[PDB]
Amino acid sequence: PIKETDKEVVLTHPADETTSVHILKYGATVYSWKLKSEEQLWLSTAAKLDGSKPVRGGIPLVFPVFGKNSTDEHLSKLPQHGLARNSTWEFLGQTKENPPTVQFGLKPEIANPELTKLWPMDYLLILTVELGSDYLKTAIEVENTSSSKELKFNWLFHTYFRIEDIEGTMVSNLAGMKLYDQLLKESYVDKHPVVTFNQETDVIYQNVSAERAIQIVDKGVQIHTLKRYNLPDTVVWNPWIEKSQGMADFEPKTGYQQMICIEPGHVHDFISLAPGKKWNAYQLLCK
Ligand code: NA
Repeated sequence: PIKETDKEVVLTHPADETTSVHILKYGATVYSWKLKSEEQLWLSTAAKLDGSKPVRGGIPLVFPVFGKNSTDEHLSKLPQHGLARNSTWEFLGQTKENPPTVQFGLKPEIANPELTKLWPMDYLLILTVELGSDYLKTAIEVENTSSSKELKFNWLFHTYFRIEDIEGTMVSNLAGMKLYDQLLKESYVDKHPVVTFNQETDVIYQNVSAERAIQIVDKGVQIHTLKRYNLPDTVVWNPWIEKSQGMADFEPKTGYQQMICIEPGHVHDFISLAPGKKWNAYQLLCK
């Protein structure tokens, strides 16, 4: 079933109503995904769901810039992570009853007014959210609706996975991959067989294909699996103690212990889309 309210859309799986996803129209932000009653995403207890600022948790959408840009004339004018996550998307309706599937849209005319003036590029976004019995798929299509100008952008899904304890968690299937370390400001190959956590980390793994599933493991159990299509980068982020303290809408301050962000995207460089042309990708979350 699908249920629309003024602020959100909620999908429940027809075989089991305790499997659900809640999507805020603001940012088209998934902020809860329950699998048979069990919450799969981390959301700050102080997250704003009222459209006052981006949602701290769930799956914020990152477009058209990942991070803060300094050198592009127009992208450098935008705040960190762009304008998709602070614009109210239009619910386009349901496309399927089983698996329950819905679409959301954004275009300059309905996007964040201040930010649209800073970056007045033509585009159309369509987000498709599909709720399976044992997975969540979030797919994106971007269309360059200009007839003359190329459209230059990054795309990233800022997925916050919920875990029990970051220090006892590991992430597998990234051994031997190249990364850019945003904290150290250097690139290197990750030579370790798994990723483990003891401090702030902010790394961008590269060359991750549709064939390379990433697993999050706790007490020997794969508690989360992430697959993707057409998103060659993966950001791995945890704020740790100090950064968490500084984030006003991040609570509890120990909350970094129950989250890990593993964020598929195209962020190592910009996609340049010719006029009239389309680009598409998705991420797929399961257990
Ligand atoms: Na606070």
